[PDB]
Amino acid sequence: NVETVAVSPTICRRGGAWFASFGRERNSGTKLFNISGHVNHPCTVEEEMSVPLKELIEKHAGGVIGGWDNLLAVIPGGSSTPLIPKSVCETVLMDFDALVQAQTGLGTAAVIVMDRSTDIVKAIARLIEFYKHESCGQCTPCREGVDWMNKVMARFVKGDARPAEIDSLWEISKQIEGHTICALGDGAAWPVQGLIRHFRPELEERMQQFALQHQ
Amino acid sequence: ASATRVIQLLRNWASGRDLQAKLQLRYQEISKRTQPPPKLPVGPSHKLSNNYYCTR
Ligand SMILES: Cc1cc2nc3c(=O)[nH]c(=O)nc-3n(C[C@H](O)[C@H](O)[C@H](O)COP(=O)(O)O)c2cc1C
Ligand code: SF4
Repeated sequence: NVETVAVSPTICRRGGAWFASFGRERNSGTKLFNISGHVNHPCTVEEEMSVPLKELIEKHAGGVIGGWDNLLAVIPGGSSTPLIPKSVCETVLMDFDALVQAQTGLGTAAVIVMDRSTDIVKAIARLIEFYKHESCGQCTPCREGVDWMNKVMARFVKGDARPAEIDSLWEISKQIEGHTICALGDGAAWPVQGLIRHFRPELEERMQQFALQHQ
Repeated sequence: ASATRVIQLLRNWASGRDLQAKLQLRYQEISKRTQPPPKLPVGPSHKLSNNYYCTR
């Protein structure tokens, strides 16, 4: 990566131990963070590795729009990483291992925040549509299954499906994950998995509303 | 059966049992030849998940 080679000469010039001072063990160094979405001041900033997410948002980003209680979800490492809700991001650290403990992973340290005034299903569907557009399509799992997941999410957004399909979608993701050639299939399966795992009630409520209103 | 009462009495006495109760010719008591559409429920393995074929 650009950042790795860019920091290598400064590491050599100032020594390995100086870099190893920051962060935790096996998570040493400083990291560039992009904060985007629903914040007062979206920005890029270099910060110590294992900085808590909350103070990172409240210090450099200016805080979530409408206050911290307005926060709904955060994607800590770009579209590939699964989302996490407010409850776990209250007291989570920002590095590889502590985010893996939160079943997400650091990824590329790209924080995207969403407050309570947005359609999270719409956002995850947009991400799945992006992954559908950007897959090369040489291997059957990524190509076929990612188009299938894109269609299923598009159907979820308006609530046109039934709850028995949600688990099916989960199964579909597990068929894509680990069976493709590269990690794009994994990075398309993970957001669906996180959305389902953390907001199944939202999808179920949307399905009930659609079924009631269409009869 | 459109049989006169005297003939019914004669046949019942000859047989020894009441024939008119259970006749061997079928009448309007049978089911209609045109029926409503059925629905025919699906089997147990018509699930959408946790239905891998290697397990069944
Ligand atoms: C679909 C996909 C897109 C990727 N895009 C980038 C990218 O734009 N920049 C990058 O540094 N790594 C990207 N990666 C990860 C690369 O595998 C990674 O850069 C490579 O392993 C070397 O990264 P490193 O410097 O961390 O060792 C991407 C991976 C996948 C699966
Ligand atoms: S998983 Fe990778 S190699 Fe396979 S179709 Fe998707 S982008 Fe291409």
